[PDB]
Amino acid sequence: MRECISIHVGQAGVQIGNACWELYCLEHGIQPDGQMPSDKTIGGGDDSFNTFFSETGAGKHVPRAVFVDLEPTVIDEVRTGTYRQLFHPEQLITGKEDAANNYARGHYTIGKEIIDLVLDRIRKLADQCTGLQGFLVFHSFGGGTGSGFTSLLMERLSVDYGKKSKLEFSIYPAPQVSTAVVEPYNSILTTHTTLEHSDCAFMVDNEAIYDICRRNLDIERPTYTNLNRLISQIVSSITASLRFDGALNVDLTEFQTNLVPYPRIHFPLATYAPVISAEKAYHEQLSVAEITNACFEPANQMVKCDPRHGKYMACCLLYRGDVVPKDVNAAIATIKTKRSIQFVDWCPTGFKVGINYQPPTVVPGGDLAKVQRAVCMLSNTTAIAEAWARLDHKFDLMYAKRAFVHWYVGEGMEEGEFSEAREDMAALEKDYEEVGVDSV
Amino acid sequence: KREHEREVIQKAIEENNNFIKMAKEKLAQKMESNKENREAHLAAMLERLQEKDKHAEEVRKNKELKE
Amino acid sequence: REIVHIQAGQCGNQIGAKFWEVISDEHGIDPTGSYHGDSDLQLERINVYYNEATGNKYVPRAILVDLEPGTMDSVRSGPFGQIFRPDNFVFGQSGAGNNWAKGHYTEGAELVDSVLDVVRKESESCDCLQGFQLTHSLGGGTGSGMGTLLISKIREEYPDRIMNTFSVMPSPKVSDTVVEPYNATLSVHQLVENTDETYCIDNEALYDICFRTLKLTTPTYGDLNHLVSATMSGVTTCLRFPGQLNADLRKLAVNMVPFPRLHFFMPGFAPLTSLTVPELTQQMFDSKNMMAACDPRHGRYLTVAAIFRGRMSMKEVDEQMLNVQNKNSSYFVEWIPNNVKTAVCDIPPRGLKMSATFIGNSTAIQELFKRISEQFTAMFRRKAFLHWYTGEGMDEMEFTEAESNMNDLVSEYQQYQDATAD
Ligand SMILES: Nc1nc2c(ncn2[C@@H]2O[C@H](COP(=O)(O)OP(=O)(O)OP(=O)(O)O)[C@@H](O)[C@H]2O)c(=O)[nH]1
Ligand SMILES: Nc1nc2c(ncn2[C@@H]2O[C@H](COP(=O)(O)OP(=O)(O)O)[C@@H](O)[C@H]2O)c(=O)[nH]1
Ligand SMILES: [Ca+2]
Ligand SMILES: [Mg+2]
Ligand SMILES: [Mg+2]
Ligand SMILES: [Mg+2]
Repeated sequence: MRECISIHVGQAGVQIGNACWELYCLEHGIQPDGQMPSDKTIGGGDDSFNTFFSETGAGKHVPRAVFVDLEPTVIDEVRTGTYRQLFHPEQLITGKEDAANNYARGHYTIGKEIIDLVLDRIRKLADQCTGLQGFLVFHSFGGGTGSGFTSLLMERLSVDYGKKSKLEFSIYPAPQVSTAVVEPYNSILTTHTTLEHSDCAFMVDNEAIYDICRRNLDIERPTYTNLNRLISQIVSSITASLRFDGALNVDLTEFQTNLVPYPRIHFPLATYAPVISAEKAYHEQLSVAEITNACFEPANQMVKCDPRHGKYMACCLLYRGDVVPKDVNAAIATIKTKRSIQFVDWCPTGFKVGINYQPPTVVPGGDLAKVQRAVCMLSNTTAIAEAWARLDHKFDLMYAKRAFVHWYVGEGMEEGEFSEAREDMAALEKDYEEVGVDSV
Repeated sequence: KREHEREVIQKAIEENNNFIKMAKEKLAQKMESNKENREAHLAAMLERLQEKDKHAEEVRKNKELKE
Repeated sequence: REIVHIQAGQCGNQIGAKFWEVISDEHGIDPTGSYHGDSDLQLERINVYYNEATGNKYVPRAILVDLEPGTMDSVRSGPFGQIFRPDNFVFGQSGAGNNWAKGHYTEGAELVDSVLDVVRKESESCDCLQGFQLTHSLGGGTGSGMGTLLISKIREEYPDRIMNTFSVMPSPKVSDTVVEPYNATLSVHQLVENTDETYCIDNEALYDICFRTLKLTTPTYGDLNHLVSATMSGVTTCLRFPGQLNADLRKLAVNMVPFPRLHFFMPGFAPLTSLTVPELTQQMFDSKNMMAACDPRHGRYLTVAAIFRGRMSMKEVDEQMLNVQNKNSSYFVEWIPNNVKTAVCDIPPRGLKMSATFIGNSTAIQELFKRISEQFTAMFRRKAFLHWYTGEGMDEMEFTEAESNMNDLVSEYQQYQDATAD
């Protein structure tokens, strides 16, 4: 009961998937062959970790996950790497030819050829669930598969699973590690087509993660591996309430009630602390107050924007590790007596808190210090729309001259789809302005 | 009150079904239109290429009516 | 995945031969087709350009074409000459005589179907064909006229694959053959419609580099060709080795070609053999390092791909790539954000600790086309040598049409050069 199915789409989706599932395994005591000695009920159970792992009679704990990509070389690494026994082969699905950084090929030309198979395999996961809660979909905005195949899949999932919850982890593009000039097109197309099919979406700005790696972990030139390890800690923090139990534990769905005041306003800002090197963490114990303080430092946000220049509609603090409410409450009181935390006039200002007692883990050979306590803040702030503004502007620059548009038109798309997607984005930025204006 | 309770849940059903139905139909429209557009793009390419052929035969034929 | 290589005519087969010798060495393949390298990175994407035969042998997926049998005897006797598949040699007996019409409409057309049979055999065995690359000159007769015929013929049968060319532009500094501007313009006319991406390998630039920079009093085709193979290796590195950026022909095109007709790239290389990352970077953007004789400060960049090779600091590469963009901002169009992409590959070319290859889509490429056009018109307005072409069946109209299309291409590169964001 309460199963969650993860779907990792395209390179970014898949590689972030690798990092998350490795991390989950370590958090839960699951070996790379899928065995979990601590689990005494063989071949099934209703433990909290079962929301993310099914079990075979032979004692294997198998991620409720599908990996999909239109070319094979990234998933081939999963097939042949360290956690290859973790996954049944049918959970890892590949085409022969990718979307070539083109939303149209991901959604139509190439995507249409593998979509029924993907849904077949997701259906196989669903049928093993006694109370499926919904899906978590991981993907880039910028890639052809991450953008166009994800959109197609989300549209088909609404049809096939009705209103079952769909949450995204969406990788927003940064010039430091982007690989296509047309990513702004792909980002707007997929955001427009997915918007009505997603209940909640956590954007991860590659530039924010890149900066955090450079600045807080002293990594000269971060690789995807560096980025993904940090992303996985954040993803882990958000899903921990689903995977562990606890008296002070608060379900992600409960935070969602507070995070989403209107269906379209469904993009929380995540902020994570502490991100600190082993070198800096040694003999330096960061207190509940210190990590909570860090949540209101914009440098620690997963999306670049300035909440101090916007308005809050919700603030949620998801703690893990050695943390009790007394200390949280005191930390919050201080922060209120000293910060630019302004709420819209129609929302209560109380911070919503959950605590999972299981301490954070790190992957061997990684950059993050192992710490006793960590926190992820999820806020609903009007400032997140800055990310849409930056992207919409880049789209406008190119689209005005119709730069690269022939690549999409050649794959069957119409200019009408571009203008329609861009207008939806204009309306979304307007939605974020409106919700911040005072009541009359 | 019971009548109203019955109407609320039937309303919730109707709207969810209508959402499914409309998602389903919008997708079929987009995929149909995309298929036709692409095919028409490829057809125009081939026709242009086949006029090139047409034109090269016409050229060899003119060389012959010159010799 | 798989690329199919076609080389047509003398130039095409010559620079084609060097290309295979050079990348074979890079991938640790010897003249017999056996691998004898030291790194698994050499073999990972080997199937992009090589077929694997029995005996752990690697056979370039390469097709060798000419209306003149001589060239493919010299090929067959070159160092890696025994590496090519015997059945993949398709030669006529006639010659083209630098007559584009012969290559395109008559002689070449007589031989084209046998070439297709070979392309089909190679394409059918591909797991997932990416597309094609063709090497040829535009000034001769076979490479230019038959080469462009092949393109259109292949496109009819593989309309959804990428067509890429390495096209050698003629220069009076290298060849006195008077009609070359006719052959080049007629070619460009074809390329503008039927290729997805063309590398402009300009003999004018090659000579000038060899003469001025390398201080070679008398450049041979050998000398020119050393530049060509170095460039060709560089601009194909992202296709042949594991990596993120432009790793296939379609992703390259999607990054580099914002308007379908504007697909003529200016390649560049550093160092040009009197070295730091800043120094590498500055030179790869210098006109003196361009393989097309055009000054990029006479226009603007639509898009750029930079490829660094060797052991070096990626941090420094990133900072220097940011530096050149900032300091030269005027020369990149503002209405294509982030239009410069950079790749770094660990494996340096033979004989270098590090190198940089440059691929620019610059509106300054019009200087190349204007130069051909000037030489075309000097002749066409005196109907000089036309009977060669009318004699094979062509008419003057096609000449006029080719000239107008090329003139249009120039106007289009100028249009985007003048465009602004506001
Ligand atoms: N954080 C992070 N970003 C990634 C990773 N891999 C790719 N990206 C980003 O994702 C975008 C590119 O999309 P991809 O996921 O690689 O492409 P794709 O979904 O496989 O689509 P196609 O290759 O076009 O079929 C760029 O913005 C990259 O910087 C990754 O492992 N981690
Ligand atoms: N860079 C270079 N150019 C060449 C080479 N061989 C011929 N060319 C050029 O190609 C043009 C003549 O075409 P060519 O290839 O010889 O005739 P074809 O055999 O009919 O294709 C002239 O402009 C020559 O300078 C070569 O090895 N290298
Ligand atoms: Ca169990
Ligand atoms: Mg991909
Ligand atoms: Mg010749
Ligand atoms: Mg010659």
